[PDB]
Amino acid sequence: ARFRGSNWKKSRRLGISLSGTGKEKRPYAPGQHGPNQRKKLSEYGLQLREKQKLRYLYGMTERQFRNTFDIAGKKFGVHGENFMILLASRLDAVVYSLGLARTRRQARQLVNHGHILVDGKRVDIPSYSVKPGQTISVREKSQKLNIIVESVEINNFVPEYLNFDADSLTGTFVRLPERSELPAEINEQLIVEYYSR
Amino acid sequence: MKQLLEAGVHFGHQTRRWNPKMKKYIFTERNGIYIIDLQKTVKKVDEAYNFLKQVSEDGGQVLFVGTKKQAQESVKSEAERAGQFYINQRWLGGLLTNYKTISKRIKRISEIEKMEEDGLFEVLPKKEVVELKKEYDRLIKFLGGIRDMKSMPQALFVVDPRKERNAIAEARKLNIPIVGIVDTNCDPDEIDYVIPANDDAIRAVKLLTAKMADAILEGQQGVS
Amino acid sequence: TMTDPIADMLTRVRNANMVRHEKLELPASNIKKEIAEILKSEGFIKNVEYVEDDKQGVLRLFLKYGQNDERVITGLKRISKPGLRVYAKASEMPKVLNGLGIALVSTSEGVITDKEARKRNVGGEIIAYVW
Amino acid sequence: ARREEETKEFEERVVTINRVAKVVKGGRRFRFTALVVVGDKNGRVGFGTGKAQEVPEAIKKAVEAAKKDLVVVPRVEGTTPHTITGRYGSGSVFMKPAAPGTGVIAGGPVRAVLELAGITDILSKSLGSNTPINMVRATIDGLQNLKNAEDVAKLRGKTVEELYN
RNA sequence: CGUAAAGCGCGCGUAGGCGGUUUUUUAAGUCUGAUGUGAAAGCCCACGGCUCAACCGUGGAGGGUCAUUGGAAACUGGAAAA
Repeated sequence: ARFRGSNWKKSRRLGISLSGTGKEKRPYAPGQHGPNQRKKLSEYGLQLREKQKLRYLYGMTERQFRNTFDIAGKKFGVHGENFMILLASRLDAVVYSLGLARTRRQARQLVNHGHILVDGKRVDIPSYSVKPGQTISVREKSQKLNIIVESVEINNFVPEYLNFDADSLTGTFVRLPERSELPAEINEQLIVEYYSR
Repeated sequence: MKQLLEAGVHFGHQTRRWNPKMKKYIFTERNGIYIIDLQKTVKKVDEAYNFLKQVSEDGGQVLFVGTKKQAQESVKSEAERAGQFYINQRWLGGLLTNYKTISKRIKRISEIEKMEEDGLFEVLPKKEVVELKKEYDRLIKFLGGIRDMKSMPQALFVVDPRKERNAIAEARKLNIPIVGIVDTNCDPDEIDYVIPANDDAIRAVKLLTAKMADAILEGQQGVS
Repeated sequence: TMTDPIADMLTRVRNANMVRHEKLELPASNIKKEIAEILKSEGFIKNVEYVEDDKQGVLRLFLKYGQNDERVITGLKRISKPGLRVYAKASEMPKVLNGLGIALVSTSEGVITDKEARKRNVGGEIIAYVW
Repeated sequence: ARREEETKEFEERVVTINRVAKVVKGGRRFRFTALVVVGDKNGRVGFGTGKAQEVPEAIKKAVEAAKKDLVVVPRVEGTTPHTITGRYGSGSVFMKPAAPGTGVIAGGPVRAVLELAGITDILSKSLGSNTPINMVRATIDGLQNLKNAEDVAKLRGKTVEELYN
């Protein structure tokens, strides 16, 4: 159940733009009782709401999310940062954060397809962990269909830890990022507390 | 200030019970009663005289308690001499930690009194006039003539701790300069500025209120 | 009968801090003076002065206090006590209070602070924390 | 009081409420209550409490007494210097510093406390009683008896950087 | 362990447990260093390959109240003197 939901109503609950899709009715909250006053917030609701607010980003699920979290439990330096960058050093992110889409899911159906070529090689899984000293490309066969270069043309953005060749559709990963290099910034402390109890 | 022949005047304290904190002050007990020693006392008078004088250098404000008897005649007197506000009796609940009321208090004074101008006494019937007259007299009485503390104190002077231990603790919440006379049978370290000398004797207290009235007055006619 | 001297020294010490009078008296011993020098080297003490008569003691100490009279330690105790003696290696030793206080310890080469015992990579039989 | 200052930033924050009764013959007169902590989350915090016939009255009065009692709370590196145990009236408590990146780990009340004194990464387990009040009084008792390297090496004749946490 | 469960009714004393001070010695305890051993797989760390992961391998560290052996003497211990 990686993705079959509306995914707008969620962002209607939390107070963030994406995902999805697009951007009135957002001042409300969902449901019959939705528009009115509701419960207050416990501390649990805050760290939790933070969790889902990072979970539906990548569309993923919890048992994968934890296992990520505690492979960040190995390495040195701070923790939550490493969880963020390792969560956005993934394949969907390095696709859309390079600007080859309008949302995060477009990248997922782009890569289950196998359209992209991690180091010139077919791969069907968005759960790959992208690394530096790499390229990324588009199965040159298919670098001209309706979707892609419709999306490639506009310069949505670029981070300086990503390079890009709009003529080539060739990205290549450059430097270890941080949240100050990655938009859609967060708090980490609240979410790491959630995996205490 | 002080001289040792002014300390040949001070003698003795009460002998019922005595803080073991304060043997250091004692010279030696004789005739059945405790004395304080005097050579230290002059140093402490210099230091404290100098301090309160400094508080008057900055344009200071100071309080005088006389709720203890055989003092009060010198309390309003030496206070009114120095030109600083005073008390010599009842310390009702809060005057240093219940600020929010004192406004209403002295404002009650300035309120009721002026109406004696525009027609108050025996223009309204027996029932109110008799009430207000007594309210005014008791008001000034158990207050005193103080109407003037408009910015709350930043230092205090006092007749005796062990009676007004309550009021000085109300200072202790306000972490202020406290200074005053020290009977040897009172809390010593409850004050930072001791004056280890007798309190009962008329000439002692007159002398200390006199010189401290003088130090204050100097510091106030000191460029403030 | 005194099962333990550590209790004598550290208890007269604490009882002397809670009351805050400077000087203090006690029968002497070899280890007591050694460690007392360490405490003087800590800064937890002003000074000491040995004195002698029939036969032990009295190791006289003068304690130390701030100008605002705050007690310079907060706490104290031994560890290695009778019945259950205890020891520790040079690597295994504790760094009390992440680094502030100390942990007195005996060595094959003398009684010292813990720091010199980990630098030297010589452990020994611990005596007391203090902090 | 002692010395409320209304000048720093502030973030009131609530811990509990009870409905508390005094029975007089006939009815049952009762008076809602609440505890509060107030800090700048930049080096200052303290509790405050009060009682009233109604909440907003109670909490506000609590806050007026709240600012009036404070502790400086020596903090270092977005962290407390070291570990202690607080104790007051069987509401014991235990803290410890942390490798950063953790976030404060503790129970509800104490979380609201240290989250309001601007401490970031620290470890604890409450202990003894679970009652909200003396828990907190444990906390601030320990923080009141707490020191940093400058607080100490001043006293001892020597000086830091031959000694440091 | 005053009152909340919890100090035998109190004593004599065995076995055992604990032990004042100084000096000298001893080296069992202790500390340290080394030699051997503590199977492999596994756990944890680093790496590489199965498209990634799981997984597999590699190599590391790790682990004994362990035996053998050379050193230190403040402390516990044994022997001797005061």
